[PDB]
Amino acid sequence: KETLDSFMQPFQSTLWLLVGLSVHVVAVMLYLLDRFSPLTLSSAMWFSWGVLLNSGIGEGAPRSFSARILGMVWAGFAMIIVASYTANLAAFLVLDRPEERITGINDPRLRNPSDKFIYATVKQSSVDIYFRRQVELSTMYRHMEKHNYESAAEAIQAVRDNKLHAFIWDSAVLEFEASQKCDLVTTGELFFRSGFGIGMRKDSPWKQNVSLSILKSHENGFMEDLDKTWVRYQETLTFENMAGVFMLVAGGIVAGIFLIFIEIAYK
Amino acid sequence: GSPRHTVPQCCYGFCIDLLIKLARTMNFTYEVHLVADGKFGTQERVNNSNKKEWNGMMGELLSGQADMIVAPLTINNERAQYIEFSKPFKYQGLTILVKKEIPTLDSFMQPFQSTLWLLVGLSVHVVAVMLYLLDRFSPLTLSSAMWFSWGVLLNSGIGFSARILGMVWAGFAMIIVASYTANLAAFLVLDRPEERITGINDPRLRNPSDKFIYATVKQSSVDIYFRRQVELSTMYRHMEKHNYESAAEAIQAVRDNKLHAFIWDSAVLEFEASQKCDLVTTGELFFRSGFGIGMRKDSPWKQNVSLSILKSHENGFMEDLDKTWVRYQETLTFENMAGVFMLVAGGIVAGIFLIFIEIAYK
Amino acid sequence: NGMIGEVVYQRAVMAVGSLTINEERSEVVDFSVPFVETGISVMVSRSPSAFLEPFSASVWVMMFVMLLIVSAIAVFVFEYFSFTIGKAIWLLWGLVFNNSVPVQNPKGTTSKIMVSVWAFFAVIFLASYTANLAAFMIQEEFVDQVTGLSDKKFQRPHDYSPPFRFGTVPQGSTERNIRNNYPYMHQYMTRFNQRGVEDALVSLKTGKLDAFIYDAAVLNYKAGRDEGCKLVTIGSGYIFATTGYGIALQKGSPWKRQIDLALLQFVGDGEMEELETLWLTGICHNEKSQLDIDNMAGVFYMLAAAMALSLITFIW
Amino acid sequence: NGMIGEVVYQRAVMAVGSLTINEERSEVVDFSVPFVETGISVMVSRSNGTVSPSAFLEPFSASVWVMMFVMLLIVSAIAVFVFEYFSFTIGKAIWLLWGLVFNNSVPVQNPKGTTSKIMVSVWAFFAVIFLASYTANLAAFMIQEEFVDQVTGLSDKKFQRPHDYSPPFRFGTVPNGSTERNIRNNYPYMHQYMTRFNQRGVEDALVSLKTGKLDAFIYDAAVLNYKAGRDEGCKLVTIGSGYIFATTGYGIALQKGSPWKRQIDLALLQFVGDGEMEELETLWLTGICSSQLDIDNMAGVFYMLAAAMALSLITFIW
Ligand SMILES: *[C@@H]1O[C@H](CO)[C@@H](O[C@@H]2O[C@H](CO)[C@@H](O)[C@H](O)[C@H]2NC(C)=O)[C@H](O)[C@H]1NC(C)=O
Ligand SMILES: *[C@@H]1O[C@H](CO)[C@@H](O)[C@H](O)[C@H]1NC(C)=O
Ligand SMILES: *[C@@H]1O[C@H](CO)[C@@H](O)[C@H](O)[C@H]1NC(C)=O
Ligand SMILES: *[C@@H]1O[C@H](CO)[C@@H](O)[C@H](O)[C@H]1NC(C)=O
Ligand SMILES: *[C@@H]1O[C@H](CO)[C@@H](O)[C@H](O)[C@H]1NC(C)=O
Repeated sequence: KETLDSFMQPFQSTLWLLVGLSVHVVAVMLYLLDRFSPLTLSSAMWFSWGVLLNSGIGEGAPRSFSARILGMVWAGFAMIIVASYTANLAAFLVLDRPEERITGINDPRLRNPSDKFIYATVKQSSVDIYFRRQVELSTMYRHMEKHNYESAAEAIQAVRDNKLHAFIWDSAVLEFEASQKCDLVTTGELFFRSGFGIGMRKDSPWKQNVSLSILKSHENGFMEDLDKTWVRYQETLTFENMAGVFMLVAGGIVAGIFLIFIEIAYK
Repeated sequence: GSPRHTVPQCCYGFCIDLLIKLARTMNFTYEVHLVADGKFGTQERVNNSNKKEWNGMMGELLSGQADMIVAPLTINNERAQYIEFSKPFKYQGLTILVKKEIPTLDSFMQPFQSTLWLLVGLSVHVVAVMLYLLDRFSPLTLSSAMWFSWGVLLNSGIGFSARILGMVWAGFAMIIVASYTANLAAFLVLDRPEERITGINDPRLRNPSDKFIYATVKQSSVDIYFRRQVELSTMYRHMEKHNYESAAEAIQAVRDNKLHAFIWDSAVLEFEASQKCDLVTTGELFFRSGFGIGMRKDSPWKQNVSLSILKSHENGFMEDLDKTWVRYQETLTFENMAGVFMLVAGGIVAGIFLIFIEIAYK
Repeated sequence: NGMIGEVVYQRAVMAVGSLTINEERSEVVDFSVPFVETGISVMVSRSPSAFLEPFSASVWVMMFVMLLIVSAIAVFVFEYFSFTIGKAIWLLWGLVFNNSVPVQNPKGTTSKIMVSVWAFFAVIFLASYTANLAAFMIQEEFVDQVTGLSDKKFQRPHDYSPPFRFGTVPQGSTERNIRNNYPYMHQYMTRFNQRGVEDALVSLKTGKLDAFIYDAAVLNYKAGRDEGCKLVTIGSGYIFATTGYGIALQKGSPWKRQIDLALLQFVGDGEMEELETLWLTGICHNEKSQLDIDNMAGVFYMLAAAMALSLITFIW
Repeated sequence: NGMIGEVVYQRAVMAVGSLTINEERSEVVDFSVPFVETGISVMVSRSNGTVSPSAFLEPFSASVWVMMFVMLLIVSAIAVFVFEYFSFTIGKAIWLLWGLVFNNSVPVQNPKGTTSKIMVSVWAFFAVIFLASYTANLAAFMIQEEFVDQVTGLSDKKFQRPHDYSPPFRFGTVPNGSTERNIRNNYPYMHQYMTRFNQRGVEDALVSLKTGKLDAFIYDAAVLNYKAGRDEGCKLVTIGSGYIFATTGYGIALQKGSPWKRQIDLALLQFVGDGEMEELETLWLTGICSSQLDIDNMAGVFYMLAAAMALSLITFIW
């Protein structure tokens, strides 16, 4: 089941060009209202981009005897835009969770699989015979028999290299491998809750004391000690989101310093 | 209610106009009367002879005292083993009626905990006193320092390391109010849904308590469908203590908060949910049943009537009959404003009174 | 043709496979009891108006009432004891938002107290409005373009500048049902003819088809197995025929009563429900962009009205 | 006593009901194969908790701080360059620029060189999107929910002695049970502190846990999972799933010398080996799943107040 926040560069030319041309037209018509008075152009541009700035700037108030109404409308306009933008970007990055799992054997997409849901088992596995006995596992048996693998490490490398897409395996081993390799994430449901013992001979008197020694390991905390050996020991980021943001900010800073060189050469 | 009494009254609704449409289609007259009891009629034992008999609508039909049961009857297997049934016109399932949607104060200042708010106020007070002491130990000045502290605290009305630490505290307070904004956002993310588990296979429903009061209609086909089911002895013994004659009895019982669950048809309780919003249905569509017309045996008015219903299926007859009353139905800015407006108005009145006091002194 | 050409011509006994039920098919053979709720439905693909008039309906009034009260307070404070007589409106409504509006250095103590109280009120109102927009995004409805069989779009595709498209399989019973409802709908569907079911599925996935008409539960199954829940029906069979499926036996077949009782046994015990659980995928449930269009356009219309008001105040 | 006294003294054949497994029962009779994974578990009070709003390390993670310092130094250096083109905002430009992060800085007299205004506009748009991302992280923090548990596991310090912590508590078991035998074979001090805190009935112990007559209890795992699957209110979810517990099974104790044993084992492995045991577990085990939530934000208030007092001491001594 495995970036740039879509601010201006992944999003198309609606919001940035719209706000830029809008504040341009607003600044031009308010400076033309300043012409019809009932570095003044630079002061009007500073006032317009300070209202669009909405974070604090050491500016005054120009001759706005009738421009103040359009200025306050544009100010409330800009703040309700940036408030709605903050709200829906946050709510966009909250509910951005699609369906990226199988939910167990009861999946009709796996009852009738295709070339995408690649699931298989180990070659000559007891789970294969366990599914071959049962009454409805015929299509999954025909799907798994095509790509049986020798070792489980082959299955791990195949599902790591996107050759597989699902694999039936014991749960705690997959939890240990998820602790080791964090890219391998299983599903949530659990099935075939079974017991695993030791492959033994027929009825032997030493076999009885072997089973009693296993029970002696059960009654004390030595099973928990074996869990301490293997089972218990497990193992808005703005580094892809706001990193290229700072790259374009630094490029804009270099270009703005170049424009300041142009302005000082002009004046 | 009554031992035996009969009055002529007015009947209308769905199946009445359906019979009018049939009389427009097929040439026949009517004799419209009501069922004697308030039961569908189950296969109950008669008082002797160890024999079970049907009654109710079947008891009125099989006696020759009825010709056609024009009613959306739950067509089961058992009643079709005896007499012939028509084609089911209605496809309708089962649902559970509960009493949900019980909510406001929104935790702004007075429903919000003012202990940490007074802690923030005393903290910025101690910070302002300490910065005035650093002004005294320099390497309306007190009033200017207090006004600057309480103005930068609220980010409005704002006119060397002391101001640096004060602006550290100001950004810290903006972190505080951003956490407050997130807390008020988390206040209105979700409600409390599913106070009763709607799962029919819930072991909490299989072993109920004294609070779980669920009932059914006395002697219905739903009771027969439960009687077939081989593991429904517990709910049968529960609902037999609360056998209800009419469905309006269950409507009045859950209306007075005496019931908690009721197995019933879907669209009826959907229309009752349109009536009252606290009467809430469920979404589990189980036992998708077919409702037709109660009919006799092999009859010349059987196949013609079935073909008439089939001819009625193609047009929008059931469509605009659903448009009559079935389709016909009958957080925001307003919740989080009222007590806020009243508290801010009272604070403004008290502040103006304190300004009268201060101008009377100054 | 087909199963009707096999059973009625007595080369087949009955149609145990699925079959639609209508007038003349019931005239030629006898169907069984309905065992599944399969009407008809329309499949379409994936994909607010304003935020001031419905939402800020009556809060707007009390905000203006308290704004006039606080403005009268500021006028009385300035007139008790340098330009805040009529210019308190711009200052006060800039401090409504706290847009860092450059107005004046506040020397009035009562003015600073009222500005502090109103700024705290503005912060908590901004928090409440962000929570309102969050709950508005949580309450996420998905409206459709067509919510009616008697649509004005279903009368002429010149109703809107892109004409949409929808068809069925040829020589089908659904075509006969449409021709028994509207011949003009068949005339518009004549230009929208296509052959295959999965061919229409490929046309819906690639975008070579707008809408599609088929049965209800089969399209529900197709939407359950839909890759990414890209295809959602219009409703759940509201403005449709609401028919069913049966087993068409011959007129006079003695097996009809036993098969009907067997189907009534198979439905009313959870066996049919077990088969529906086994054979219907339902992962795509209900109630599950970054650029709205109508809201800022309506604010643009109010902005054009503000241009008109600015012109009125400029000429006089 | 009980079923062991019935079977071993040949008044009963076998116990079909659920039976615990230990060494002495395997010595006196013979168990069957296990079929269900039922260990032990501990039920606690587990009152109302929060989602622990401790801090945030997602945007910066103690690596973007150098970028903040470098960008402040560049802003101050170009402010010095504009001052060279143009009287006290050499280092104070950094103060104004970080005051405009939280949009309430005192406006120092800005030069007409306009370069400072451009970089203030760029940093101000960056502060707008930074506060937007901060509120977005605060909104995304609401998605998960988890309240911490008072017991880490079987090696708890609270399991050692509740005098080590400031509230003392209590814990009981079933009387005369094999769980008590497992305690006395593993932890004698647990039996010592459990003997004075005994109880009578399992549902009675549940009522004692609800009404407040008991704090903790030790029982089997899946039976308490079933009790949570019938719990009124569902306020009790046990810690873990048998990971720090015994994790034993349930079997059928047959008499030593019964020919039924292999047939019963084949029947149990047939009942498991077809999904019918899964059907029985589905039928008999089925369950579901504030104004002062800032109990860890106030720890951040404590640390920031201590850092503010320390920096005030540093700026005051010199
Ligand atoms: C299995 O181990 C047990 C324990 O050592 C043995 O059983 C008992 O052993 C003790 C000590 O040798 C004797 O006093 C008892 O008489 C034994 N009882 C039984 C069950 O006979 C047992 O001998 C061992 N069996 C083997 C050889 O594996
Ligand atoms: C009987 O029905 C037929 C339907 O075509 C038609 O002749 C007329 O409606 C009816 N005639 C009588 C007997 O009124
Ligand atoms: C018949 O009547 C008697 C009157 O007491 C009643 O007890 C009995 O249950 C009735 N039998 C049935 C079930 O018809
Ligand atoms: C309807 O009624 C007529 C006259 O009773 C009968 O002959 C016919 O079979 C029925 N149905 C049809 C096919 O019209
Ligand atoms: C536990 O065992 C003792 C043995 O004397 C007995 O007296 C007591 O009643 C038992 N308690 C219970 C309730 O198990």
